[PDB]
Amino acid sequence: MLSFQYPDVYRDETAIQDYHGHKVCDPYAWLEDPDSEQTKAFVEAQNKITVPFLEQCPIRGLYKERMTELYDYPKYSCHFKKGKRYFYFYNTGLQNQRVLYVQDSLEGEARVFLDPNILSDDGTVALRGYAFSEDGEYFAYGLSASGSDWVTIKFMKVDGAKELPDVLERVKFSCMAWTHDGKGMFYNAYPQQDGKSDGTETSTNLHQKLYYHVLGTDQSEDILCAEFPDEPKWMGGAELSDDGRYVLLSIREGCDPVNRLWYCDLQQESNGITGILKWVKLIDNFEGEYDYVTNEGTVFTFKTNRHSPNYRLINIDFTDPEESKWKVLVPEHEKDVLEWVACVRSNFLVLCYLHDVKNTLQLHDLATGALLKIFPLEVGSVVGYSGQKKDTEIFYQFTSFLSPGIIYHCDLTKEELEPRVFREVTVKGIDASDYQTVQIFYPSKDGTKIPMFIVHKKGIKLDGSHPAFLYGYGGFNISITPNYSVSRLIFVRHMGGVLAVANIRGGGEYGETWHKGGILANKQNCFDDFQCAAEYLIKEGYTSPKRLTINGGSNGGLLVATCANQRPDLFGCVIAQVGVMDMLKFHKYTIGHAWTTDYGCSDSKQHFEWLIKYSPLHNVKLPEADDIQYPSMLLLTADHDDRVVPLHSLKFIATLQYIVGRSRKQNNPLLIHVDTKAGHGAGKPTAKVIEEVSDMFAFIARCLNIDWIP
Repeated sequence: MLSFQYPDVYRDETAIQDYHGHKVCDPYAWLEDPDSEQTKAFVEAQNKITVPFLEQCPIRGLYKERMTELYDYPKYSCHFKKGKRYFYFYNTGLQNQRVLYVQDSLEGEARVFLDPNILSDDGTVALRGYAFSEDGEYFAYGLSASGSDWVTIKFMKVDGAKELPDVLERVKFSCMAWTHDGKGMFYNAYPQQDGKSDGTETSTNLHQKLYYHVLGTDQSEDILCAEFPDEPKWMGGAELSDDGRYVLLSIREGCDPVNRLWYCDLQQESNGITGILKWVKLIDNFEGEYDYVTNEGTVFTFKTNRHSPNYRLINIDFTDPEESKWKVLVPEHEKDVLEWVACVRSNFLVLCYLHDVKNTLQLHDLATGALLKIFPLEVGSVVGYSGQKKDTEIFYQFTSFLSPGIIYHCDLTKEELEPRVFREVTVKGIDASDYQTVQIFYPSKDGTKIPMFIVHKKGIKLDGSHPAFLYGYGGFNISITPNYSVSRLIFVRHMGGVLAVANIRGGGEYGETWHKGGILANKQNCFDDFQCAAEYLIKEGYTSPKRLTINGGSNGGLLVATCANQRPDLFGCVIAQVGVMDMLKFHKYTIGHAWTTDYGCSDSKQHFEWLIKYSPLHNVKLPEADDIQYPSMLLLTADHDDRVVPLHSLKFIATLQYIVGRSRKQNNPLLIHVDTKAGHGAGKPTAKVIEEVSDMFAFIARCLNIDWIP
């Protein structure tokens, strides 16, 4: 099978660093420089072997054609009202970017408001964040190029869709919040830095500040409103209260669901916004999360996890703010996680729960917290919502594994509430009734029961003969809930596969206790959980090791890479997308410092001892048994992934090819593809998405010798 040779890659045998008495050699440290001729030649030599391997077998073109056909369906966001007009996003099917539309009423003719597709030939300029003024008459929007996290904020007048001159640079991980006087907007920016700020650099991002931009001025005139010179990792995001009176400042340090909460009563400013605001430090620690829902005068409703790992709603009165005085408006549930809450039509709350990894949606009274109405849903996820305090209706979008989904609408001015289908699209080519979704709970090594969804053709025999695609993440309080993927459904229908999603620890599926079960000293639980999911699928006869593919992205790329090292015997194929692989150095680059809340940091001897045991870059080892080799492995990254700098995948593939690829017993390929004009994944154009999934499934098909089923 292997008709290519791995490139020669220089080993710097002098690169040796002491970590608390433990010496670590890093012979590919030079790949950390994205700008060197050496690194560019490495990337070119790797792509030169990967691309012909992926493109060689006809299955790729079959898969690409089917993906192009089946993914060509209309894609809508929820409608949302801003001032006098309605807006919604829409893609006719295959446009690189979805387009923002406007209409003057629900029954009115829609017109294009902002079309990002005309901003680049290849769809690589994308919207990243936006904010309407309170009256709906002005619009701020972020644009990102080539998939970078960096944003340029631009502005329009809504009436006539008129471009304005205002442009804000150095924006990253930013809030966007207009004062209700319409004068200007809060946002975040980073200080000037040496070298590039285009998404190809690795430079750490520190000293983010909060600024206020007055509409009609140059950015150089913007007011500095908050900064944390002694705390370089703090990030302060602003929002206005619904009544416009207060700026709420949520300060984060790292990725845990906690924040400080400070507020500024704008009426108490001496002469408007002219400098550092008179912040009142209501919650001045990082012990809990406080997510603003609404206020009524000085009584502020927050979603919190303070001594409530499944989350709850509390009211804090700014005039009596001691914790013993807080009122518990909606108490914590014993198992169900309160995922998010919105206030709509003055005195309603919309609460979205996660119950065994499925969403539910409820309407409650603001004054008492009492349940008023259940909005019924099929098994799946709520992935979109609209309805703010001054609005009198809600829209919400539902999706699941087998349906592209449904947008529902409810007029909350009616005495008897009746949610109704507003938009529904069906994909012809996939008959949902041919398939089933099951949820099972399997025991991990320590006995903990882990949820797993399995999607497969009805009536299959559990004889171990089916290819399987097992997905996980496991970190950052992220819950992996049902979602519609045509790409995975083509694997089911046209490659005879079984899909599985394991809700391993580290996620948010059972609240903060689930999250803490997969972090820090307990990160190995994630890997144990995922290996046990694979063992379940095999024992129960869905698949066999030689037919099993595992996949994950980002923290999920770490998951599958560590699993390949720890249990190479368990997997046929591993696809790691944009993965963090050097666990000793991840904190040095871009925003990597923020991830230490889940992983720890190698500057601590205690944390080093955890990290070294699972870091993918540091645990590449030939399997001891003669009959065991590494699975086929594909790493996917891109040259503007400034979220997870691509050096992670470059150093890891060099290591895999040297330690494992040189061994005579290794016949499964170990490959990387580095894309151009792309980043971590947000904003990726349709054309690139299609190529990426065609690559993934071609790699699976070729490595496992799976026939296409027309």
